[PDB]
Amino acid sequence: HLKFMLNTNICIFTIKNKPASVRERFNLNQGKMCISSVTLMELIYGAEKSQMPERNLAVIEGFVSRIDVLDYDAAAATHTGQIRAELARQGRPVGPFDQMIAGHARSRGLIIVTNNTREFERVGGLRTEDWS
Amino acid sequence: HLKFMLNTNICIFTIKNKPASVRERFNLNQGKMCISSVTLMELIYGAEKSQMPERNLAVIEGFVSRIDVLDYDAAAATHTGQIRAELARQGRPVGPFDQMIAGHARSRGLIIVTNNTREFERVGGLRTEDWS
Repeated sequence: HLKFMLNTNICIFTIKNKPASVRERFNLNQGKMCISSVTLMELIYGAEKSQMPERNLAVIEGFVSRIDVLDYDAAAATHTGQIRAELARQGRPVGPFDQMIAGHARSRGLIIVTNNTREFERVGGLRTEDWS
Repeated sequence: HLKFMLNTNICIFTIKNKPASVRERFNLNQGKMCISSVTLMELIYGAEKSQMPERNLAVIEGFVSRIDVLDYDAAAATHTGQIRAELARQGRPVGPFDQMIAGHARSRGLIIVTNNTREFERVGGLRTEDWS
């Protein structure tokens, strides 16, 4: 059963083993984690813009194979639109991909594991954890 | 068979009947059009931030019922990440949601329908049409 949606920075922390606590908690929870395809997009971008696209792509693919990738669907989109409207009324800036990922997790009742929790606590009805 | 992925502005032009030519070309192509769930997100945002959320939401739901909403999946994400790396190297910017729909359309072999092209004309291998 899926319990966590990992943000991009948490994925990178796991991959770099820094902070090590993140990777250790990732390993603890193998089988219960997913990422949004929005996060997959960010990871692919980091690899393809790097000096070693093929190598870094392989790193991402190996990481991703240990988790599920969830399609950003109509429900995800609908929550996201609602959240953006709510954040705007509140005067609370969240980055555009972060907003999508928040909507995606909320639409699935998942905990967002991210390290910029102050910015995600600005979203209503969302549970977050920092494993770092 | 799906042939077109519509951008947000084209959806709005259709709903508002302005320009009326856009709505007419839309009706013409019913059964052949879709939007990315990324575009659905923007439309829901548009409604929930308005002064009449429930009314505008139903307007969007009614519009959306006549087309397909495609989930932003791994393939869409992958094309998006690549396009961003490519556009970055060319050092010419596209908005974050625009990049996603461009990636989504490319992953599906769809024509992206828009009102002010040029911004999508720089994505390699992407076909565009202007219905304005």
